Amino acid sequence: AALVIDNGSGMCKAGFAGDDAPRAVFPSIVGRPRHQGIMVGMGQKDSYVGDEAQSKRGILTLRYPIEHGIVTNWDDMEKIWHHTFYNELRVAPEEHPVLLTEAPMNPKSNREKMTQIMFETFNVPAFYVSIQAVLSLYSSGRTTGIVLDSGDGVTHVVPIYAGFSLPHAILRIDLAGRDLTDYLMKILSERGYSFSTTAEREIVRDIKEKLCYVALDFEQEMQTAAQSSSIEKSYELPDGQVITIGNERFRAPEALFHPSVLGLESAGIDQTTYNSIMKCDVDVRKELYGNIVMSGGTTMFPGIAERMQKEITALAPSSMKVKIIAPPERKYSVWIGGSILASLTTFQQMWISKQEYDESGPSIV
Amino acid sequence: TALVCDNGSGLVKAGFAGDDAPRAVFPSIVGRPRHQGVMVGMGQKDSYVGDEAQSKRGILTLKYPIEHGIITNWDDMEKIWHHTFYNELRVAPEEHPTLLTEAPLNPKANREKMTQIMFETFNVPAMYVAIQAVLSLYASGRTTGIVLDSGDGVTHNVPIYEGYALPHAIMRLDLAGRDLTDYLMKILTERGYSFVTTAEREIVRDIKEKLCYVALDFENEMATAASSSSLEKSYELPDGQVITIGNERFRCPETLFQPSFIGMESAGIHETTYNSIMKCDIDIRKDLYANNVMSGGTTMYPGIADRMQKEITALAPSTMKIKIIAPPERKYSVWIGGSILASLSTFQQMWITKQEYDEAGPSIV
Amino acid sequence: TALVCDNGSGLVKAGFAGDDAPRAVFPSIVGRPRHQGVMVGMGQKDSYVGDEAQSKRGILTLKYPIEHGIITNWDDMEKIWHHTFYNELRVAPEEHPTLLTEAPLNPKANREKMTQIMFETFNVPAMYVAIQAVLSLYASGRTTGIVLDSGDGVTHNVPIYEGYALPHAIMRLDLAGRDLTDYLMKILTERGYSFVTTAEREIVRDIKEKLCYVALDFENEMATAASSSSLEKSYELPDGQVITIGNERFRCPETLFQPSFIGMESAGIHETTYNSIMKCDIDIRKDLYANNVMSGGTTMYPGIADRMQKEITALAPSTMKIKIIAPPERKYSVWIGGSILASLSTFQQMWITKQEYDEAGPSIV
Repeated sequence: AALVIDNGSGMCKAGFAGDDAPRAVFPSIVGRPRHQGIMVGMGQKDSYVGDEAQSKRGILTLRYPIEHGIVTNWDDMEKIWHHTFYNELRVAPEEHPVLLTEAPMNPKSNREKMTQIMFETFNVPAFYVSIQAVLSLYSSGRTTGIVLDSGDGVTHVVPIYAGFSLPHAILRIDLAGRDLTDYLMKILSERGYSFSTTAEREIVRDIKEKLCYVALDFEQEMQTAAQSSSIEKSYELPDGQVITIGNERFRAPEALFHPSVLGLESAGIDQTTYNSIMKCDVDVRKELYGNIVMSGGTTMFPGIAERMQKEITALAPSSMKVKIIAPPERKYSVWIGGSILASLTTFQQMWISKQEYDESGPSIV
Repeated sequence: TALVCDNGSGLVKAGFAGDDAPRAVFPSIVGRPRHQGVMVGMGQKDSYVGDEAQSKRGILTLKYPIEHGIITNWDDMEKIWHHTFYNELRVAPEEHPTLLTEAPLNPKANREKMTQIMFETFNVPAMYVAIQAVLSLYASGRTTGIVLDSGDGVTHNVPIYEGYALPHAIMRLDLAGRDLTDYLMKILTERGYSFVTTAEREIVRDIKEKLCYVALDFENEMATAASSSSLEKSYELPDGQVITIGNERFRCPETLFQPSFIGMESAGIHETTYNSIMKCDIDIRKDLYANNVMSGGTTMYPGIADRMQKEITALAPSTMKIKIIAPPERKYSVWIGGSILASLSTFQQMWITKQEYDEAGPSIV
Repeated sequence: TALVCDNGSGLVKAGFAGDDAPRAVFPSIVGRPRHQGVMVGMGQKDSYVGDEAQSKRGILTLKYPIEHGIITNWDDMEKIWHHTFYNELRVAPEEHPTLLTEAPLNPKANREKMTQIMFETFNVPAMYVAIQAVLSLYASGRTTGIVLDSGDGVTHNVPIYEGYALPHAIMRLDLAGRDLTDYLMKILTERGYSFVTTAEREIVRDIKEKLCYVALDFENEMATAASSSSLEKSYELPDGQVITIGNERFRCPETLFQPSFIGMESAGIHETTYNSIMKCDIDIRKDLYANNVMSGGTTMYPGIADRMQKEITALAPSTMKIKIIAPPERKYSVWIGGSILASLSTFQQMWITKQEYDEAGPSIV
């Protein structure tokens, strides 16, 4: 069996081929102690990763090596893998073929460098890197389909026509699920809401998942949040404070459709789907319109598929078959696409061998 | 004409849109009697607000209804809002548009409850609630910049473009006036003294205003404390005890920069500025740095602005062009910003009418 | 081999490491005769420490070196420790490594002066000072949680994250087993008594230990007082005068919730936990709420466990798991926590020896 470790910018999932559920899902945080000391519990080890590092903030300085699905620190990315193998899955890298992923339009060298570390420090018998949207599409059982990830890290639209990405429309918005939790962490303050420590900011992340939704029409909604507490839903903060959450419930996800409320004059996810589709050839366009598959964590918000269905209908011809497909598992599809791909018998000759690595080297991909 | 009323955690400032400088300026206290005794020529009185709360404190227990930026208790807020019109300002609410202030970037219900009680209990013909740090930018007479509004409860770094915050960088830290006095209280007990009543905690709170200062460099200041008595500043503690305060006098107000000093897991104010700005869009940052503005209570310390220039420039890349402004009037800046804006002809349309309450209801804004 | 010695404001607890219960328990009092008082049977004597000074207190000038956890006088402190070694433990300090305790807020200089004295006069091979309540969490066998260290002379709340206490949450209350011993003395004087001669000024301390309880439902228990049933419980005095103490019995530990009984405007124990867990970080709150441990001389009174259970569940709202843990040992846990830590197989690398001490000087500890 052969592993899959999808390098989320904030959420890394590991496991094998064949498993339906991702085996090792954790906060993709490298933690190092603020004063490394002689003993156990006292901050002893030069790096932690996951839920351990997460509670241990109080002793650590936390890092996210992966920014916008582009691994901006390798000396930390490595040591995540060294925990992901030995501490999560509790296995030795040199035994299992590994499948690991990439954010679309990855600068080749950065791929080649993942390719380097995997076979060199990690000595894994085989490897293959894989595009995030394209695996999530495989977890719908499709070849064809324009896909739009919105994860923790970065938001990415790809014209996947028949199992191939068409680069020229692979659009990115760098406002995402992190900057959405942030979008909430802005707008709760003059009800005295306290989100400012990483603990508090965690709590605002939870509220984003649980209560925040995409209104079907923003302005109409607002006036219902004015007229009635219909929107207004209470929540007990971990200390015990019965708070109530209202407009922010629909205002927080809406940065995906209006990047402007964050402060980025970028096209909304809808506008960006459309603009990716037109940037493809006329016949590619038809299926893309009918097979828009949502992926990632930030595509979870109640409202989002029905809303995308509304707006892309306004944006396309009246007689154009707009059709959204969203996985209930979309925070994990990118991993599922790994596990499926590694288990695909057909694909056993498609892995990067240790042989090719040592005859031909990192550049071959 | 209109009234503007800055509700602090600790000081509540109010007056008529039109003047330069506020009329009602009182502590945000609601006291309550500790024994059935008759006041000299009064009814026993159920509670005491502001000033008579302050003087009769001994036979009392004093609650402040605003903690850390949050209005927490809502009855005790009414008693404050009452004590403005019908006690301090000598006015009847229905005569006046009123304006109040709030903690950078709002949702709804706490403002609903503010808006509600205004139009119903008091019957003010109009209300507007406007942002506390953003109103200090209005007092500073510009658009863009980063504010540090730190009163009793809650500090705020607020970066601003156009009239509004670039809010994703508005770090709170609830490290501010109150816990700064708690430090002075401890470091004088440490010094060999004691304090018991809250009146005595006022006398501590007070030595903080008169004797506590911010060095440009802590390490050299600890050195000059260790060299000469020069820093020791005595003061007659009301009873008698002309007490000496030396290295403490900086070792308390330092706490913004070092929470380590009280023993809290926060990084210092100096750094939080850099991180908020790093969290923001990258070139407009230049304007933000160029207008770092300060406001509130705990910002009054002798030396804090020039030190923010030592500190923030060592954090930021050297060519950053940082400029800290901190109004000499700074306790009242949110109100100066308020009076003028409330009195502004192009803004007269933005006020919330009585009418919009009776039709649309509390969540107007 | 090693020794542990714990310095209360009333009692010193010494012994060896790895013993369950203290080998030397002696009162922190140093008495000088007020005459050249020839004890017919001994020669002239200089200072009496503890038990001899306590049996002969009449002829003396008694004084306590450790006032409210802090050391105010080092002369008396030193002769106490020579006494701890050569007389009480009967040891030669240069072969037997020593461990000591300190107040939760103890100054650097204080810690260093006890490290100066331990090496430079006594010549111990290795010495440790630890931090009082934090060691009671080590007697409770955990790294994180909040400890209510309430003694003969000092009440404290200490939240420790993974070894590090966070002092902003570390509350302190100079009203404890002493303020309460004398508070028993007075409430009996008009119960109808005159604790006149010297053993009565001490049997009032004894009746405190023997009969006191922190009654749960204190209010209806006031009606139980008024309904005078067989809560009335006589005791024989050092003579035969049966004193019946029934109501004040509980109506004295009651002062730990309401300092108004003695004339302090300060908050009670329970609140001071809530405020601590409050001034602390928000994700950590949960641990603290779930690991709230009492230790020390005031905590011995029954029902105090039940009491903090229901008190903080009323104060802190309702998604939370609360757990107050009161050990059967608790009046020595600060020592038990030193002893077992000292003997730990991983602790030898915290035994700060003379080698480190001479080269680095006092600032090594």
